[PDB]
Amino acid sequence: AGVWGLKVRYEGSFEVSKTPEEVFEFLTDPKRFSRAFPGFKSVEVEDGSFTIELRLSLGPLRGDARVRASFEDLEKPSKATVKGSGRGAGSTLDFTLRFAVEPSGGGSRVSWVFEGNVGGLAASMGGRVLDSLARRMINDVISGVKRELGEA
Amino acid sequence: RLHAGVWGLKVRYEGSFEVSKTPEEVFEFLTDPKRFSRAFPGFKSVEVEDGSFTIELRLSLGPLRGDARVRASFEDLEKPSKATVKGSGRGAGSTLDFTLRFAVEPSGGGSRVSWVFEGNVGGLAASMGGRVLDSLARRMINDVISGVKREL
Repeated sequence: AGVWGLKVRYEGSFEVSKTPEEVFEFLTDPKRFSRAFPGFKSVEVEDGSFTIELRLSLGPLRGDARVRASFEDLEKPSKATVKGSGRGAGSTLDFTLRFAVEPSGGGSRVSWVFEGNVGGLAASMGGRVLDSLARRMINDVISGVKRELGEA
Repeated sequence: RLHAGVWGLKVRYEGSFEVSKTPEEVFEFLTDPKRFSRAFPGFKSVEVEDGSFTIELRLSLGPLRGDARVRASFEDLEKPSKATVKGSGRGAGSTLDFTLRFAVEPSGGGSRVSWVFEGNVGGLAASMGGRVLDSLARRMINDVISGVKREL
């Protein structure tokens, strides 16, 4: 026998003009933050847990995908953790996302760490390709966050 | 983009091979780094102290070609049959963190060696498609097993 899967970690931070309270509220409201995702299709929210359906264009990795997740840590207006899984037509993701919001000149800095395990179709693609695709998703989400908050 | 990420490939291989020697003879060989390191193609050096060891290799695998170092320790031991080796390795562009477990059992008078190798691969080895790394990994495994047979 011989088998494999991928482990991934990303970390970063970005700044927005909004107050930490306004930013934390947005980043803990799935109905609002789901619209930051490229290819957003729908969201369901209850009891701190949510599922987002997306159309992926990312792509060798394409088509409908579903992310199901729950808040764990949730300390207003400064820190949150989300744990969940993602599925497309042939791939799996299990992940943890931790973020912090701090005052930054009356604006906010959002700092974040994503860790995940990827299985299925995608586990073959190798890190150079997957990094390209992951960076597209991250940039699109962060741009979406800035857009939905009314930055610029 | 103030974000960065890294990908690692988690791999598991399992196998068995037979050898024309007694379990005690095979087990002694497989627990003496001065003996078993010679099984590695590209072997340059091994230094032992006690139950812990550092091997330096010239790899020619590869895309994966160059100087490599592994530092490992025997972590579990059952003096005719079983052992565990845990360690880590690096070249100029890739990393490895691994556990190898083996059992030396009797068979046909002689012995059979059954083993499981689990690795987290980083860097260049992880950036390539998982399918390319798999072919290289099994090539190395085959060359090492051949080297074991030769040395014995």
